[PDB]
Amino acid sequence: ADTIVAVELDTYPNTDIGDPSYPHIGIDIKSVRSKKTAKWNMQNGKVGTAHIIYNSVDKRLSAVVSYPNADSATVSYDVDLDNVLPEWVRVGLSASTGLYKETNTILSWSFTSKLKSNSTHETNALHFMFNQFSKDQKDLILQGDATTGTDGNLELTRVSSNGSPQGSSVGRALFYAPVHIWESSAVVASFEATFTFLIKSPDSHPADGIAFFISNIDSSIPSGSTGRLLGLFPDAN
Amino acid sequence: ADTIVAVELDTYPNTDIGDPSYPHIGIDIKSVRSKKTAKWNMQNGKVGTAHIIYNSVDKRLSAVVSYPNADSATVSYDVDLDNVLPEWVRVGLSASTGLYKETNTILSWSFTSKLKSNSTHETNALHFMFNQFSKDQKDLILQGDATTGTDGNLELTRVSSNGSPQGSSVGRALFYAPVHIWESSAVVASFEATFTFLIKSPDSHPADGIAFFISNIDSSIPSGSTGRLLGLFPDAN
Amino acid sequence: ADTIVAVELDTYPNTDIGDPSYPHIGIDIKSVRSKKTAKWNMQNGKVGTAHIIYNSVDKRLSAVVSYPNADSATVSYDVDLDNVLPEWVRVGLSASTGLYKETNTILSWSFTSKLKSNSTHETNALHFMFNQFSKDQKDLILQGDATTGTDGNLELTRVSSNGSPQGSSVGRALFYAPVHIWESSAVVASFEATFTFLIKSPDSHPADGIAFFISNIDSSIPSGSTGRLLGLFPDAN
Amino acid sequence: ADTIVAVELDTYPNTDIGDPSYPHIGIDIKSVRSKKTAKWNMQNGKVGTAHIIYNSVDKRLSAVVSYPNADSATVSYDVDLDNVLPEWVRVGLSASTGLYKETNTILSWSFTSKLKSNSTHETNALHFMFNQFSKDQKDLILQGDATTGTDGNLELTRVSSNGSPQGSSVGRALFYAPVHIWESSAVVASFEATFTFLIKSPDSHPADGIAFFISNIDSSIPSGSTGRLLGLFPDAN
Ligand SMILES: [Ca+2]
Ligand SMILES: [Ca+2]
Ligand SMILES: [Ca+2]
Ligand SMILES: [Ca+2]
Ligand SMILES: [Mn+2]
Ligand SMILES: [Mn+2]
Ligand SMILES: [Mn+2]
Ligand SMILES: [Mn+2]
Repeated sequence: ADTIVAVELDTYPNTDIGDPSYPHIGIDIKSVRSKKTAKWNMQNGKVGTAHIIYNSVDKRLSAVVSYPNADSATVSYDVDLDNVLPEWVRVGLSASTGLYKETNTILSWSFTSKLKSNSTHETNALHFMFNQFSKDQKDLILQGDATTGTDGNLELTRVSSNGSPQGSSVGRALFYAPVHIWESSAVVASFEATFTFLIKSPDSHPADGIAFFISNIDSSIPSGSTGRLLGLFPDAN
Repeated sequence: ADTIVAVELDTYPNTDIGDPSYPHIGIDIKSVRSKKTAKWNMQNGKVGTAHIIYNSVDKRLSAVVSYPNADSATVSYDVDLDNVLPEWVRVGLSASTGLYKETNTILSWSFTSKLKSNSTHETNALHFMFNQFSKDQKDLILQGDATTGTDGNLELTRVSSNGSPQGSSVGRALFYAPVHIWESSAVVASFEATFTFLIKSPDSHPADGIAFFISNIDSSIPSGSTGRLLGLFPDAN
Repeated sequence: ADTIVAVELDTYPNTDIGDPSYPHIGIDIKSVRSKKTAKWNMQNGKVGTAHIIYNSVDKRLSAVVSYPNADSATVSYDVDLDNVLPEWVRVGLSASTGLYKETNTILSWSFTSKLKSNSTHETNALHFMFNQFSKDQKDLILQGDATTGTDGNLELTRVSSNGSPQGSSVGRALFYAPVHIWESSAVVASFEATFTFLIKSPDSHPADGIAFFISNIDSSIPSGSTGRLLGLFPDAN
Repeated sequence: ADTIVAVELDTYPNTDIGDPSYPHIGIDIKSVRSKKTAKWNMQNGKVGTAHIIYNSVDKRLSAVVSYPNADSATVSYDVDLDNVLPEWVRVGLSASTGLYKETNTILSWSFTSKLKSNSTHETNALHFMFNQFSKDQKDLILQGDATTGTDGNLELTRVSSNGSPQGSSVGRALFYAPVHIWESSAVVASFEATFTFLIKSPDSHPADGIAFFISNIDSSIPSGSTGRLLGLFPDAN
């Protein structure tokens, strides 16, 4: 099985796998049963923004989510990612629906990783920024039901020709290049990610959510990971 | 009196003001008596690099210092800088000598500050990078004995025409623009700084050190702040 | 008199000073009588974006302006800016109204300048990005009628309490730090700027326009530079 | 055959394929017979730096090369790259030796590409920076004799265990992700690259050179492209 670290924007409360009884933001370390959660006042049909930050000095994975005109939600968890993830990873976005559903539309995604060595300075970095997505977006690896180019956006889960979200859908987008998150000479390693999203549903109960994740380079959607598993995990262990 | 937050590279042990009995890196919050220190294996005559990082989510000020071919030293301290510093600050480098002495030569200095609001994204930033310093470096405010342009470098303390460091010297360089470190709409604020330095002395006992600092915009060198006070503090309280 | 280089977004045709008979984008080198113009299909009440680029190898000042859902306009002019401007400059935005009027609202402004020397690499840079403007925006020098903080924006010219633009107004905003655009060791120097603007008027004939400019560090609004002079020039020579 | 655009640092004069009678920098558009050259005072055994710049407004490919303590060389050529290259490309470094030889050592490589659309702003970008290269550098595609990790560097051509360069060698390194250089909504597209290199030879006549290139995504070393063909072209047409 893959190795996954993720920040989840979890729209549906599954209380038997430890979700709180409300939409929430969570930090997931090798399990869908988040290590830490915070209440998230999710707004159906509004564009929101998520930010994720980490560095190897402090060893704290943190995230913040907001909408215009609204207060933010934040969550943090102390974890040494070099003890969880391999030295080379891929980074991605994932989303799912089940019997309950929503659009999982990404309007923008940026990421920056840096490795500073002890050689005079000495800086190594990767940065990408998407503010549109075209039909043939060659620097993304699309998995499952994910598509690019409809209204210039990344649709992680299936949307009907009329714009209605579909149930029982899972999809992911991974950046094409592998990312180097640990190196033996690094004195500080850091990453930051931001994405803007639009979660809409005809229903009072949207599901299931969107996640930013970091994985082994060869990660793939686990079998049966629709719905509450967010396209990330094979089971709820 | 000014308000100062600093990371010190302290080359001389002053044990009556709480220094450990060796060169050390420290976090200074409104006092020269560091809140946290770590041992620093300072190398006379070699170029080193320091990195300083902070964000408002985690509220942890961290620093790392290294030389080529050597292990690093690191220190961290939990502190909410919005409860210490004003909303607008200046950022700078400071150094001093006393009866013991050293060169306090800066070969490069970079800084990045970011304020992310809840408006769609919404990013505000300041970045500067110096890899040389000319004679008339109009975007630096020089204080005390600091000069620019000798061999293209920033000499924080006085150096004789022959290159010998002088005693009883203090000097600082502040970036010209004020820096916005808190704003009411920000959901995450962060800063990072890096500088490369060359501390050389003819003597077995160099003094006194170099610091990266953040201050009120109108900060000036305190009277009598040569030597152990690092150009930062009026007394050792 | 100041030395000015500017890219104008000129909303009102003043045919006796060489304007074409339509709104236009122009390159202004020490005169309001542009060296080069292109037709600009200005849209009253819509948010547009302008981009300005230059480097010292090619010695070509270029600009592009667009709106969502619309084609762009572009203009270029061959000019060695080191023969026009001093080594240190300030950068700014300017706008004016006369007997005809418009709002001259800035929603965002970014700028990046780089100087690459022949020392191993060797990079020097300044970058700033504003996506909001607060009441007391200490890193901007405001001149004339310019204000910050109304709806989080920079209003270059006066707007009544009800939001109606006023006539006979001029205002500018300059970044606080001086900018180094030439240095003797530089092998390549470049700059880029972007700003987003909202020009609205109750009238079929808006005036007078918005400009991005580069000037001597001590530049000030010339006497009598309302209206067709764009807050930039003392006369129409 | 591949499609190649390159900036060559050509160390050996092959006068029957149009080289000048001295080491030179050149712009190569689909042929090893440069469209434009400039004299290059190459220094055996010293670390140099090359810079390459282009944007779609000006349609001018420019390059500058220098050493510390020395004047620069520059070359430019007017060319619309959207009429030469496909919309998606890979970027790389190439080098070769023949019967004459040299080390073709890369100490650092950075690249930035940007696509600005007409949507509010709207920025898309890719950036990478290498200041070291490890043994298993997963974000590089190595071709031919290229290796990474010896003394932390990228050795484009073969070097014996004792450090002597070998003859009859060719090697390339391409960044792993495809790069988007044209898009239908872009109003400005640009790229910049920088690399630092060390060309050393025991011989009074080093050969053959190093190039930065942009190619179709599936580019490979052409058969027989050692020596004067620089690992880029199948023949000297
Ligand atoms: Ca759930
Ligand atoms: Ca001390
Ligand atoms: Ca006019
Ligand atoms: Ca040749
Ligand atoms: Mn959950
Ligand atoms: Mn101390
Ligand atoms: Mn005009
Ligand atoms: Mn040639």
